[PDB]
Amino acid sequence: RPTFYRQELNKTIWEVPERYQNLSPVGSGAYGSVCAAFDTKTGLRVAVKKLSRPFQSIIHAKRTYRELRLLKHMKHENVIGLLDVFTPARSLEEFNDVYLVTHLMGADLNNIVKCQKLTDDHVQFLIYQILRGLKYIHSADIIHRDLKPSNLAVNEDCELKILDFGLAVATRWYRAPEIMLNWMHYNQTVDIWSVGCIMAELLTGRTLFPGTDHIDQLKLILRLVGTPGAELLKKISSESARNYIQSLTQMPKMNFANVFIGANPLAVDLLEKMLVLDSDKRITAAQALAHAYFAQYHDPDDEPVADPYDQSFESRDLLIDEWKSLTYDEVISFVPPPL
Ligand SMILES: CN(C)c1cc(-c2ccncc2)c(-c2cccc3ccccc23)nn1
Ligand SMILES: Fc1ccc(-c2n[nH]cc2-c2ccncc2)cc1
Ligand SMILES: Fc1ccc(-c2n[nH]cc2-c2ccncc2)cc1
Repeated sequence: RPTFYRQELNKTIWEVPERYQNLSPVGSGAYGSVCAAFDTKTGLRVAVKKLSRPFQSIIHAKRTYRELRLLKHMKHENVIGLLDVFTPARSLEEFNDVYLVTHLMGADLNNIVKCQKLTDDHVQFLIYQILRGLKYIHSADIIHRDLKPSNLAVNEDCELKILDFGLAVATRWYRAPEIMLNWMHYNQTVDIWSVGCIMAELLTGRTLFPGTDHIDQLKLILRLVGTPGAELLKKISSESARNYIQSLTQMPKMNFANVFIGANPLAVDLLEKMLVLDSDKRITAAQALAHAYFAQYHDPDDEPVADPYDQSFESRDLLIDEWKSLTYDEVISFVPPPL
């Protein structure tokens, strides 16, 4: 067991191993707080996240377990992974805090773009990387569900990593129309919709669908891609949703070539394949990587898939101490990567 030291940064108490030095606050969210630090063992700048109230309830306890299990499984260049996970506790009985450590990333895509058009080479490279990560995540039967610029970490070398996947600027702006409609059987291509929205924004410098609420969001979407055709209407079970949808003034799909005129025609073609209303007809991450737009980056021998990921715990109804003990087990069993 390493030697820990304690300090207060903002209102939060940080108790970490002495290997981590020079902690300085970087951000805060509902799920936890983050500090930048220097890892003396590796010479790397790292980000350290202290989870907030991880075992306050069964809900929080299961979430904490879900997050740790997911992060321990993600091992890919374009997905955030773990360098370390620790707790100051020396036994299960005093286990109350969980800290996660990863490579410090400089900014998010939102901050990077702020707020102009990127060059076509940068769009190619950033989107390629999102898709490469997404192929990996999807191969493990994981749906991200909340892909947006603020969940994409990017360094000054344009290296990109997907953050907080499978843990489920307004989020609704990047959400698939079937999610606005509350379809309970949406699939992994909801993530491809989000990528299409991100890509459009990198090309134009403007949010593609800046909806003010869920109904407005769906309206803006249909304005561009058109109201649903016959084949898609057949797939909608809900009578109320069909009545609503069929009662909108019908609109044809816009010509993407004109909407995004000036962009690389290959980028336009790919956007057309990503922003398809019927999710069953959207391009997959694997297919997208093979699209001619990424000719300069695609290497089928270096776009790996993930090891199988067991999410059976999601259907379990356990006690708060049981989720806590499983989490403790996952902390103790952690093996750091080669480095
Ligand atoms: C913007 N969000 C939601 C972030 C951003 C970061 C982050 C990551 C790397 N560099 C800077 C900030 C982390 C985060 C921060 C610290 C450790 C983490 C460990 C695993 C996963 C995420 C971690 N968590 N959430
Ligand atoms: F964005 C959305 C989300 C949900 C709906 C919807 N599903 N079933 C019924 C409705 C609906 C919503 C508003 N007005 C009439 C009907 C309509 C639009
Ligand atoms: F207006 C719309 C917008 C999107 C959808 C949609 N696209 N892919 C799947 C669906 C869908 C939505 C509701 N129920 C089944 C399927 C259906 C109607």
